[PDB]
Amino acid sequence: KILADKVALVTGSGSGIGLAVALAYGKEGAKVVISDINEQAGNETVKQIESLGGEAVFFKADSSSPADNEALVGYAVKTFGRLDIACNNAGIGGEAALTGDYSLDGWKKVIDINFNGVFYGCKYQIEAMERNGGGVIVNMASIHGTVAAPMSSAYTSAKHAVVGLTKNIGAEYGQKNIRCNAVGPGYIDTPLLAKLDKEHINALISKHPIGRLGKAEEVAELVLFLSSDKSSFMTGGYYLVDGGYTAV
Amino acid sequence: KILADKVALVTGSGSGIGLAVALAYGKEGAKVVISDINEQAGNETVKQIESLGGEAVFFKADSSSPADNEALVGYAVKTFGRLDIACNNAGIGGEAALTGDYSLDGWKKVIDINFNGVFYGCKYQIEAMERNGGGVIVNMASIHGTVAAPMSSAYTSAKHAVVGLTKNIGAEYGQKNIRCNAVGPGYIDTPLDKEHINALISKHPIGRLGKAEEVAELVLFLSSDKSSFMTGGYYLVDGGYTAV
Amino acid sequence: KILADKVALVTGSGSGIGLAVALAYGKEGAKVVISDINEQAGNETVKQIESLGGEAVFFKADSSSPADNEALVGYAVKTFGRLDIACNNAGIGGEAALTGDYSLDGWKKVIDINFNGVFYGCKYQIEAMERNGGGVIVNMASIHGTVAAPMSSAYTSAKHAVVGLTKNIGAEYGQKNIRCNAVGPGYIDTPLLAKLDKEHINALISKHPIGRLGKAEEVAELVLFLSSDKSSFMTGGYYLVDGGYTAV
Amino acid sequence: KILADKVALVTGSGSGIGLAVALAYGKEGAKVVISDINEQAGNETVKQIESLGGEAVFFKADSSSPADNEALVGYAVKTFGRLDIACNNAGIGGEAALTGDYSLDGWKKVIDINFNGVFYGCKYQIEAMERNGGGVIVNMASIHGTVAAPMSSAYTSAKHAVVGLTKNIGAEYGQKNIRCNAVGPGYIDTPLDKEHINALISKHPIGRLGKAEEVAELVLFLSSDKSSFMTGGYYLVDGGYTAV
Repeated sequence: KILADKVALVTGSGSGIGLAVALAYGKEGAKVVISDINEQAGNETVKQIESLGGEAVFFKADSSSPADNEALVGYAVKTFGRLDIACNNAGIGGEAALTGDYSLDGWKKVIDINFNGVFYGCKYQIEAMERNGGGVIVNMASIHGTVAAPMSSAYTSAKHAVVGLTKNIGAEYGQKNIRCNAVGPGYIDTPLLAKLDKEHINALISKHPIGRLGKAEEVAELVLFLSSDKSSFMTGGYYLVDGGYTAV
Repeated sequence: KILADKVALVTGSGSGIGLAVALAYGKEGAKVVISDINEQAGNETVKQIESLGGEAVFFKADSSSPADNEALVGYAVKTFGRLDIACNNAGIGGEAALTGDYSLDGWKKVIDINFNGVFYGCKYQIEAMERNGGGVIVNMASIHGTVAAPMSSAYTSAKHAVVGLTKNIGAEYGQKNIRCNAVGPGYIDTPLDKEHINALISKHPIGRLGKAEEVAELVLFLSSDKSSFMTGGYYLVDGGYTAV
Repeated sequence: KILADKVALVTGSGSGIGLAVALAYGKEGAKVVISDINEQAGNETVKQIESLGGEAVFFKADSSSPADNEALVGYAVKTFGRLDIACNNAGIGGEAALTGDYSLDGWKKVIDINFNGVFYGCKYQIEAMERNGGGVIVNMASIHGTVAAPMSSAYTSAKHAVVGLTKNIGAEYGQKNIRCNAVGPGYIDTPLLAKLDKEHINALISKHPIGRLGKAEEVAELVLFLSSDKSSFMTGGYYLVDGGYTAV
Repeated sequence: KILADKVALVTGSGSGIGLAVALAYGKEGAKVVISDINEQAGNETVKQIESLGGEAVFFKADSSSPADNEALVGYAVKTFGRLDIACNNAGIGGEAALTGDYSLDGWKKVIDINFNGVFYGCKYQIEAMERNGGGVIVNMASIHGTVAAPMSSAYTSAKHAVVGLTKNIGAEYGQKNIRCNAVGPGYIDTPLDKEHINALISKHPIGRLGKAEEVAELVLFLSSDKSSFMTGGYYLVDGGYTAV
């Protein structure tokens, strides 16, 4: 079990990628701290991890709140005694509008969850990791941390910002045994995306050279790698899992 | 004069790069709206432009405020009839602290000015430009839109965001005649350990810091018709800093 | 005239981008050395520059030959006394085939012209520039120095290589007053492209957010900027002129 | 074992990263074809894999030669029936010289091995993989696939080319079940001024050189089914070198 004896935190873990990451961490022997805004979805992730022989607890948190982030890390350390791994995954897509039409409130919402909340998580995670000898952070970015998503300027700007924060943490903590890397998924099959029409879906698929959407499990494999000791010389990096989207 | 009859706005144009940009715009025939949080500096830029025979007005604004950004553009269009060019330059360096030690208030201040404020500027600039058949935006980013600045995580994060916003605007408004590009300066001579200065210079293969005027030349090019096929791009002016 | 008293060299200047660059240099008061494989096309560029009040000479060269590159630079220095500016523009598109199907001879041809020939030009240009106090090189890359061109692996690989060579020269000669930058055009209207069918052309246009192909003149503006003293703090850089192609 | 029953080739697997990759492949159940210009080193890798209970054969090849690359793949398919995985690792550092001083022969040698030879490998690997329903390629690039290495222009140019080739293969064969990704190592401990060594280490924020085994772990991941949605990508393993 590649994460035996480690304590890992996953934000936004009630569904999608966050769920798959939590399951992967659980399967590899980490004690997992699940966090999400939705308690029923969070408790379900815990049940699923336990049913597969893992260990997990849930802590409700608004990832945009500094205080909630601090309390989440505090809860992990109280419950399991340390924090080794954090996957900063909580994120929203935001409204769709051209930049000039983008609402002020809708902008703020996306920036506060997708970017400021990642910083607040990192800040308090770092504090715990420095106390317990170091640790590993995986920030969830997106293809849109390097290429535009028309009608989604806030999302693109926020995910770019997560890449910059990542480089900064990796550079600053290189000799303090904290590694930090960012993952950039392409479009991944969600229920949301089933809600999208079928012409929008085919248009999305056409933009992936591999000729399909990704699965949450495939993103979680790369997160697991970057969370483990296998990636010991990797820090400050951005790693695409996009089916070739950004290669063209 | 390559910007003759164009109306141009520059935020944070009381000093440094923003001043150099405003002087470049003024010298090439634009009507220039100067904005800065500091009235004395801003008024001084106007005078220097006027002294060279250009046209310029000052409007005091806090670039972190949506309302001030909207009022700045509104003032440009009221004063001169239209908005053709905008350079989003206003920004702060912020506190120096490791990410884990970065204060909550200091983080918010840097993000609000350097990230959110550029968006608020772009938003209202775009709105005005679309009324007049289009325009050109230059966002001021930094080398730290692509590489780390240890002790300045908020600045680095915000400058990365500016690059992303730029890509989005350029991609979205390609067929609506609004171009948007970002400039990435290296370290520029502005008014500090000798050892710190020498460490900075050692990181620039060209072997010296840049001058504000050298940054402004690229901004000017990107603001003119000469750059007509360039949009959504990030353009370094860094003495080789990011090449190594 | 922003290039008054400068001596500039443009390879592949008999047509397209190379032609537009030569005209721009000529208009801005440079003494221009035109080089191309085709002498009628080269002499025509000279005539055009002269007709607009400029000064120019032609020297036939195979840009893939080290000896021809050395002789070209030698001719510039003999004719006009120095070399200040070089635009390395000679290039072929190559055959279209998947990588696994790409011919060995067709690979070699594209690598030798588009990449090795750029190095041979740079080498001999640098030698002259160091003698006359420094200089400025513009290497012509392409969008395909950063993103894939399916069916054109040799072209993509070569243009990537030109970007790396550029960074290397800029880094090495930073304190020796030689600047080197690369330009990355998107798809530009040529006669070739008129030869392409109309569905291929529309497909190309759809990949440019600006919603048209570029013009050779628009590429030449950026080359002119990067050749001039206006770009004095820019070196080792790659600068896109692609209508937004690489932004998405 | 995550590569059980897979057939894998590694060029330049007599030493350094290539050896570490071959050992990783062997330990995870692959049948491994070792290739190197040096028979003694290559045969030694085979023995170390065998000693661990893996399966491996050696084939001597000059990675700059199209014919040798074709014969290496042909040997893998003849020996084991198929080719599933290839790691293109063989490369040289080349002469140390400023671009303007770089010898014509030394330039050609580096480009032929580090650029052309990777293509010749990929070409024949692709051909074999398509016969057996697909496969996975990992090209070994370097940090110098994105940033300069002063005095090593040929190496930097070639490593950039490898990144480009990788993007192309990944984009072209997306629906043909061939994935291709590139790995970008920082400086790795291999058998030289102390001052030169300390200068190298100072350029890695992690504060040390990497180990070959740490590079091989990323290659292994990218060669396995775990990386099933990853293609056309460039993946750094650099202790933060390119982050600053």
